[PDB]
Amino acid sequence: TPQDIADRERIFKRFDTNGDGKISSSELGDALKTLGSVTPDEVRRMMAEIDTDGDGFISFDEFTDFARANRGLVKDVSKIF
Amino acid sequence: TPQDIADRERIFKRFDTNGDGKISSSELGDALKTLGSVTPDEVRRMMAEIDTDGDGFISFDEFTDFARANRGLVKDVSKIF
Ligand SMILES: [Ca+2]
Ligand SMILES: [Ca+2]
Ligand SMILES: [Ca+2]
Ligand SMILES: [Ca+2]
Repeated sequence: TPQDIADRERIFKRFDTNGDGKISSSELGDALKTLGSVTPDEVRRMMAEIDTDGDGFISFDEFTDFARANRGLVKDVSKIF
Repeated sequence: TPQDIADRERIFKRFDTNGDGKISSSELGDALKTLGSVTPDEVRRMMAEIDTDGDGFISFDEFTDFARANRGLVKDVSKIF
């Protein structure tokens, strides 16, 4: 969980572009937006994190395993986006 | 419950643009790329989910509450950011 802190502290600091310790609406929107330009290497890295078996596809079971671990995925992503 | 699956399946099927029942690396990238056009309303609704106290900002505490519950998203996102 020191890794849990590090990654969390890391993402927060990157979203909080003005460094005032909090994320504004504009900051959140700016962060989300930088994915319209998600790099090829970055996509490959995320793919490897969810495609557990490394067969080159995310199966429904692999997606479910991810979703069960991140319940604030589907509720938020499914509904909003 | 039937709605919980119905929801998960709805996101999975939205990502699976060629309909082969699996999500490929290019499909994952396309899904991530839709965040480049996130709308003001969508941002507001994600703020509503994470900004619990309604002050219009996401505190590090508020972010932490979200991240504890979505550890995998956060690990993974943390490499793009
Ligand atoms: Ca800020
Ligand atoms: Ca797989
Ligand atoms: Ca597919
Ligand atoms: Ca707040």
